[PDB]
Amino acid sequence: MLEFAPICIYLVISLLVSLILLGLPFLFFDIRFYLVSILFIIFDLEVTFFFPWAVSLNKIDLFGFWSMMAFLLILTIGFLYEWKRGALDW
Amino acid sequence: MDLIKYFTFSMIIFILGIWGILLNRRNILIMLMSIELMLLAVNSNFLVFSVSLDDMMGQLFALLVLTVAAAESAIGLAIFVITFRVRGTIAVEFINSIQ
Amino acid sequence: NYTNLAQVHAAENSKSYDEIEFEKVLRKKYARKDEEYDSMLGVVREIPPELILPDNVLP
Amino acid sequence: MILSVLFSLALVSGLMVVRAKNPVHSVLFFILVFCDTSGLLLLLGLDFFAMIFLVVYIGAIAVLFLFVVMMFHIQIAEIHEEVLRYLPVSGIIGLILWWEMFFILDNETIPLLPTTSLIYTVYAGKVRSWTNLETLGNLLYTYYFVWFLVPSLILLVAMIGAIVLTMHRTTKVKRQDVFRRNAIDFRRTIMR
Amino acid sequence: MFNLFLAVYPEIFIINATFILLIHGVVFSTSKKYDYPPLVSNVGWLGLLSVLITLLLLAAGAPLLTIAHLFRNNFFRRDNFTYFCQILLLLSTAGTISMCFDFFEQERFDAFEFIVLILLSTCSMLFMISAYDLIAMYLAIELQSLCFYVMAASKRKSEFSTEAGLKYLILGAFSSGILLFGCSMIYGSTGATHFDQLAKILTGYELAGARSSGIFMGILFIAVGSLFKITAVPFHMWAPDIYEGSPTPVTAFLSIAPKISIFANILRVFIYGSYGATLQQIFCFCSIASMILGALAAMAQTKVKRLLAYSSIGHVGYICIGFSCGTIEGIQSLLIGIFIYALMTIDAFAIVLALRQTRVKYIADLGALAKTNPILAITFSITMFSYVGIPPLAGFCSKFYLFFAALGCGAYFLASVGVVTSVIGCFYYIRLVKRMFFDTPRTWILYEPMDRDKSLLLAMTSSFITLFFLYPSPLFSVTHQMALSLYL
Amino acid sequence: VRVASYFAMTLGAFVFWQSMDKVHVWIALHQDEKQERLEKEAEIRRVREELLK
Amino acid sequence: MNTDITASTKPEYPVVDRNPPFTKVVGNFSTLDYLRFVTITGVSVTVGYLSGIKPGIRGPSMVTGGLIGVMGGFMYAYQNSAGRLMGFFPNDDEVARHN
Amino acid sequence: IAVPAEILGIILPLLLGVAFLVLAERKVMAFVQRRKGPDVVGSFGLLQPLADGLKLILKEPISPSSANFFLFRMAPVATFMLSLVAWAVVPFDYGMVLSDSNIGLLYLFAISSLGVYGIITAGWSSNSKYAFLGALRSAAQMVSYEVSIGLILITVLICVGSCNLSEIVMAQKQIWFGIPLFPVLVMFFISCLAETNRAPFDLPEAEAESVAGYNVEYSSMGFALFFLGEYANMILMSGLCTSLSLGGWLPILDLPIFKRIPGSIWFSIKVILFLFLYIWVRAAFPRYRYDQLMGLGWKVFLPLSLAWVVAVSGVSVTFPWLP
Amino acid sequence: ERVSTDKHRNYAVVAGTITILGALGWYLKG
Amino acid sequence: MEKLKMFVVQEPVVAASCLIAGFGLFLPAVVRPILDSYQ
Ligand SMILES: CCCCCCCCCCCCCCCCCC(=O)OC[C@H](COP(=O)([O-])OCC[N+](C)(C)C)OC(=O)CCCCCCCCCCCCCCCCC
Repeated sequence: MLEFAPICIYLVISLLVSLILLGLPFLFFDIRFYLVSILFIIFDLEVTFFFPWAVSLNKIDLFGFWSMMAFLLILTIGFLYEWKRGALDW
Repeated sequence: MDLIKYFTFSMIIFILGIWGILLNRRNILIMLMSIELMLLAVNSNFLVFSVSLDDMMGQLFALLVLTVAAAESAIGLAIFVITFRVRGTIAVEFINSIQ
Repeated sequence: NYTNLAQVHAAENSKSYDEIEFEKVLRKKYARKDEEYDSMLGVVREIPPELILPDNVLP
Repeated sequence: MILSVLFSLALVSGLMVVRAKNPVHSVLFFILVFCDTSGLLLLLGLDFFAMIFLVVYIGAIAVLFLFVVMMFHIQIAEIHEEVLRYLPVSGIIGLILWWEMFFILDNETIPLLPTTSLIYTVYAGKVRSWTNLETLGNLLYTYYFVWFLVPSLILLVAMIGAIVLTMHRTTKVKRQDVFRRNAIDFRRTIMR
Repeated sequence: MFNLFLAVYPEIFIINATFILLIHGVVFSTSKKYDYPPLVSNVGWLGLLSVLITLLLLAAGAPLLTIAHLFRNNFFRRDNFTYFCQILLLLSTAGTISMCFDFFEQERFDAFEFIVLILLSTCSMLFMISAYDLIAMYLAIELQSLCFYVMAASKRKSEFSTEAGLKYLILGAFSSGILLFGCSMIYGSTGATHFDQLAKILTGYELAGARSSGIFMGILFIAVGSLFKITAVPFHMWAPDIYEGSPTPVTAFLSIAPKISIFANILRVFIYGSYGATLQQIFCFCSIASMILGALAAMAQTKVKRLLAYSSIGHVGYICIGFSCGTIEGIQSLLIGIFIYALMTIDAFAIVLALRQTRVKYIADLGALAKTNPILAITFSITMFSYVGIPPLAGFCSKFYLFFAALGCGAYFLASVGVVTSVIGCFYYIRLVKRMFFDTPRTWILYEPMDRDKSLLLAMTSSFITLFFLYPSPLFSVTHQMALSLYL
Repeated sequence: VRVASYFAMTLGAFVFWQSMDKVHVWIALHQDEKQERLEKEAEIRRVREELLK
Repeated sequence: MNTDITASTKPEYPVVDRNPPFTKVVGNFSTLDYLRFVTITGVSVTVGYLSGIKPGIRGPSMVTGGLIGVMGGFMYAYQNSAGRLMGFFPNDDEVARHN
Repeated sequence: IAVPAEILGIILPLLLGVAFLVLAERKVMAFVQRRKGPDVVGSFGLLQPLADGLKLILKEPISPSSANFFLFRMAPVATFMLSLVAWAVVPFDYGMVLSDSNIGLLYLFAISSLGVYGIITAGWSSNSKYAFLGALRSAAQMVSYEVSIGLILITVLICVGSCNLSEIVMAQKQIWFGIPLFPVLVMFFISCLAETNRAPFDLPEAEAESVAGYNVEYSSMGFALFFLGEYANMILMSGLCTSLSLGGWLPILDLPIFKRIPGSIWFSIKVILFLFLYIWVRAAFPRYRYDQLMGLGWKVFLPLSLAWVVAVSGVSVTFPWLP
Repeated sequence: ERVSTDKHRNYAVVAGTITILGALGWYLKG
Repeated sequence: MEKLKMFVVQEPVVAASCLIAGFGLFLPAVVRPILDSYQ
């Protein structure tokens, strides 16, 4: 790693500047949201699986490409289910 | 020492999820949260074991456990929503109709 | 009341084969209803006027 | 030292999850303990796994829990119980599990007592350093495709269950239609 | 279709058929052109057809399932044991689908997603039976677990269904966490996930010692998860409540199908991989508890579904005595008991669904059934006596062969506890038979006739149960061959 | 105020983790003695077995 | 990606080829395999028609049954042809043709 | 050491750029609308951001006393942290990075994922239920369009083998990826417009309309911090757009007259064009209803993003065109 | 006047006759 | 054909996405084997 220490120090400095900005004046139900969240979970998992596939397309062959395509087809049928059921509508 | 510390932390998180289930009698969402903490401890154990053993099976199965935990959380919150809508409350004494 | 009941009975009894079959199909399909799936779909499944008995003969 | 601070924060956040009065505070401390676990993953060297923990656990599952908890609007005395009574049983069970951890550590994983100068660097695998993301993708998509396609079925089952459980289309509500004639062609008309 | 996938034609066909059925059902149930038809019956008939077709594929392609041995070795291994287990699982799934058709039309349960989940869960159990690794095991277990969560909570507005779904949810998630911790401990202390590697590492060294304490804990936690999956008394508390709360087809499927798959998985992970006397001791204690408390609790029950759940718990305890002996005869007895119990459970739940037309809830509801429905009364009494273990019926065959395996086992304590429990737990079956035949209640609950789909299945199952004592050689030989082929 | 309590609990957890490090060091130190105890016990069992035989 | 076609159980009949191509296996379809395909497709179409009467979608039900039956029957015919061509089945006729 | 100096030199000019960005938005919108923006506070209104900030500082604060004081105060802090730490990775030229993470794309995606929590907690901690509902709506919209944004990131990651922005640009050296993927760039631009609640898809800023927003209860500095976070996110995603589909610090045609420009000037110019496009789209178009924008995000951009992922993967795998 | 006007039923009858013929041929050739 | 044209008019975005996905699957299914044979 060795590169996330600047990120941590940046976070600390951001906290400091935000606190300073706050302290400057002191010196003077619905199921649609649930369905959207579930779709978010599913497609976050989708993108999480895409990332390594996209990075390693050069090593994985047509076997890997077609495995990913089959994964999408299995999950795109679920998207068609969403579309036809009415989960995407509001 | 690093492996000892990581394993101790994961075991402590597992025990802490157990304690959450134990203490939260009238709370059910926190019981599900303790289950999710158990899942997180399992994932951390798999990842640290993969790192220590120089084997990639731990990473594969940790990713799969993450996917399964996300799906089961989706299903579980669906059950929670439908239950709360059916009985109007999340109290445990309203979920004791079967005995 | 029995005059009204006679009117209802005559209306039901003066039906040909096609009307009998159509009302039998409607009665069989509307005999029992599910509200969970109807709510999920967005439908009501209202009772047809063919099976609505006149209010003159209802308590 | 940084490792000790990180899992001390994680333990405190988990304890706050366990003993938090407000479920919203429980979700927030759950987010905090996930962040601490991500930091532990950075220390381990699994950058991809830390980032995906953030994305999925912190993002997806945690916004799901937050949405459901806030939308419930759970009141106190509806979920409320004294914790002193369960303290003995919690302590006994935790002590048993800790003793089992003790026995597991006492035999298999022996800590090392004080090293750096004795590190033998191969230099052979460093000519092309494979990242964790790269190695995981290569393996998961070439030689373990079945264990990758099966979770697709799990996600499909989850989506189907979520719909069949929490779907309620409006029985009688007008829905706007944009495909009308005045929107499509709109021939002009007059009074004459 | 490249020639490796000869090893997965049944699963591929069932998956593609499930996808086609889902698409067809959604597109023709969300259709305003028709009257939004209830597609549950059509989708169920097509799913039963798909189950029959994949059963034919798996049966005819007996040697072709072994194609690409090393290619599939990472995920699963197929042999005669898995072949017969999958054949029985497909038969049970087909029977469950066929016998739950009349429930749909009469009870208005018109969600074809139920049939879609039936097919998906059946594929999950197929993957589980074939599974030969610590990863495919968990994936298949979780797939059926999510399917069963949705199944138990299927009736949205039903308070019983929602409560059962929530309970089964929470307890299954807890068991999944425990099993995951066990898998993690085994992986950390062993370096291996494939069953062959675990066997190679573990054979020759006992699991009770200073060495391999982490291995012992991982194995114990995996055993705990599997025991929860089979409803052993230390972990049985979900079985009665969810079995009662969930809709009757759902609880019938839960009682019939997962048992064989989980037990085949247990045989392939424990008897082959981690074979050691401590696991048999754990399952001995679990079997003692299962039999004793199943009998004791079913004696006090007054509801048909709860009594069936506790009978299932007791018969799982008997399957556990068969496991805890863990020999050739022990495994053969386990398989015989699983087959007989599956047949008897199919019989009992077919009769229950037949009586579901008039909404039977209590044991007293079926009172005076010997007058209104005589042949049904004799059939259900025969089923109850088979559950008891009366000789002429099929249940006694599994019973005495389990006890014989226990006598050659050396487990005299286990056999004595089992037989005392068998005597103790006869009382509630006898009470059922009394309610049908002996009582003369003031008022009678008249039961509507059956459907042909349940009637044919019930007739075949009752004929098999009653006339099994005339010819048990095929089942005995098949189970012996399976037990022998578990290793070589 | 809960921020001060949170930081106090963080310090307490830090102290607990240093105690865990101390007990880990103690176990690392006192392992050989357990090894000779186990060896002596195994020798006792072996002698008992050879006397039975 | 490396693929191995070796099966755990040895074929009991002479092997025309261990890994025949898809086109060759399809072209090996005898009249019996065509009968298998036709019977399975017809059973599926009949079941679909008989089950789709109550919902009211006879054409759609026959179409869905036809796709399912075509898939299943083609899979069964391909399975039989491949098992014969790899020597797993009594492939007397194509063994004679090869000889 | 030098790391805090670099962090301060990234943070403070970012705040100055955000102030001059809101000033530039005013000026560009006014010039669009046949008027002149702030011109009376300093020459051409250059001191207008300074005057506004000083007024906000000098305004006396008010305490809502919402029984959630900590969560009420810390939500704008959280979003400000998220915007800054997202800006901690974006490159400006060859070697102008703080953390040259090999997983820079997924880091930015994760930071964007964390961004909803500030708004969600702000809506919940407020006493009013209207603010809570508006926060939920904004969170859901950001969720959907971040799914779309992640799919676009996956398309770019298919195009370029690496996952760090610097090597992404080094691959952009040839064709800028905008020539091959102009529709993908357009979809990413609309998705980031809906991600920051800017231009069309502007729910929180429709305060005069019935949707209200999550910033109604917030005091002077809470509102200021939320505004700063939103505008810093706007600049961040403009930088993401130019690093992903315009080559970042790369000139046009690689002519030697164009190489005299340092390259950081090139990145700044491209970011300025993207910000001008932001203000252009905001001024030129009406806004969508919440249901309309949600259906558009879940039904128009997600399928198109998946299709473009598949198409790019198929083009690259079929031909030897693979890195 | 002497023709069945249901296309779907006619296709179903054709499929059933085809099924019967195929099953008979399978039995004879097996 | 008429129904296809009506569907494309009514839902252009899904038709465009389907065409793009079909092209993306068609390139490696046919053109990739064609190029492999040509090489
Ligand atoms: C050099 C040494 C220096 C000293 C080091 C030790 C310092 C003291 C450490 C102990 C904690 C002290 C502060 C406790 C504050 C509790 C406040 C409260 O009631 O919160 C309510 C909350 C519940 O949430 P709440 O919603 O009711 O919050 C209300 C909060 N107040 C009261 C502030 C308004 O309680 C808990 O969360 C339970 C906390 C239990 C105690 C956990 C302590 C941290 C972990 C300790 C591990 C073991 C340490 C010792 C190890 C010894 C060696 C093995």
